Amino acid sequence: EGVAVLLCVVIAAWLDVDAVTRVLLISSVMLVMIVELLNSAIEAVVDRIGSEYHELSGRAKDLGSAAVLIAIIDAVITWAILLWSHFG
Amino acid sequence: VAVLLCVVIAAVDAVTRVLLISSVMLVMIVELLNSAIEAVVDRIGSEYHELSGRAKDLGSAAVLIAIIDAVITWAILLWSHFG
Amino acid sequence: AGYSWKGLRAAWINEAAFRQEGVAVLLCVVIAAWLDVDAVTRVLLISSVMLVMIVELLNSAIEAVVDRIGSEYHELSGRAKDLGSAAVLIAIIDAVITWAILLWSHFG
Ligand SMILES: CCCCCCC/C=C\CCCCCC(=O)OC[C@@H](O)CO
Ligand SMILES: CCCCCCC/C=C\CCCCCC(=O)OC[C@@H](O)CO
Ligand SMILES: CCCCCCC/C=C\CCCCCC(=O)OC[C@@H](O)CO
Ligand SMILES: CCCCCCC/C=C\CCCCCC(=O)OC[C@@H](O)CO
Ligand code: NA
Ligand code: NA
Ligand SMILES: [Zn+2]
Repeated sequence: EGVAVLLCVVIAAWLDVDAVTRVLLISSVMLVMIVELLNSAIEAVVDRIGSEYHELSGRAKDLGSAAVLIAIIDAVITWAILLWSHFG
Repeated sequence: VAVLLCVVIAAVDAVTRVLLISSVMLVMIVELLNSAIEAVVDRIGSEYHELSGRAKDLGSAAVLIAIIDAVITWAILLWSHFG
Repeated sequence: AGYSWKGLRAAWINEAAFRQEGVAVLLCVVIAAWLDVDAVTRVLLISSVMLVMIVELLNSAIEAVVDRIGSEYHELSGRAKDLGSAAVLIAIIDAVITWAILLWSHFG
């Protein structure tokens, strides 16, 4: 789970790109990790609310999962744009 | 909806394009995370318990900083672009 | 709904960790403005530290929700805070890595 992201970081450290590109490649996947952690925190909050009050939290989990997906899409796009301009 | 507006009018060099798009997409991400927190706080039945207005303020603040960051990003880049 | 400016001030007043990170952000932004770097590099130096503030605000929002329930420890409450704190940590690590790579490539 943190392997897949750290693996990308290693690749981004190996690719013959300039410093700016490397930062963008690395930061985009670290953002995915950040949003995944925040989403899992929200999921824990939802579960905590359910445990305490026996109440659902509406679309809280769906909204958090959508945040992760967008972060992932942002990462794919970033990598595509950069690594296609770098060579295509 | 005005995000996809920003994206298509960003579509300049590749690196700059990534920065313009990403700054706006970060706003989307943060807004979704803020909306998730809101869905918990304002859930059905929340009126019967202790309610964290603080949580919603903090989440809205995160959106504000994301937006401000996006403005600073576009301003610096576009000022570099023209003039 | 939430009040953003009210929220910013509340985070500052109530969270010592937010003030600590906030002053670090201000220092970095001032340095970023002072440094002789191109626009792209400047944007990255600034956005990377600003992300810490964004994530800390979200983390603090998460914390406020579970704390509102009660003071007594619950495993799910601890889990939520740990995950939120890990997110902030990764944002900070990312910021330092960004600064290290960009500054060293430009000036090293
Ligand atoms: C000094 C600002 C730090 C720079 C980073 C960007 C913004 C992050 C946080 C700013 C909100 C702080 C506002 C609250 C404040 O300082 O009021 C004064 C308070 O300390 C005394 O009662
Ligand atoms: C270039 C700066 C000069 C002008 C300063 C104007 C701003 C005045 C007050 C701003 C807020 C002070 C923040 C200090 C603070 O709370 O730090 C403590 C924190 O790091 C420890 O937990
Ligand atoms: C809290 C401040 C700590 C500063 C430590 C000492 C740093 C001295 C020089 C910085 C490294 C080289 C950067 C060069 C540079 O961008 O110059 C700035 C610009 O104003 C000149 O054209
Ligand atoms: C190419 C890599 C360059 C890296 C430069 C050296 C990095 C050394 C330390 C990195 C971590 C920075 C500080 C992280 C930290 O302790 O966070 C503080 C805590 O408040 C987090 O929640
Ligand atoms: Na990032
Ligand atoms: Na940005
Ligand atoms: Zn706290």
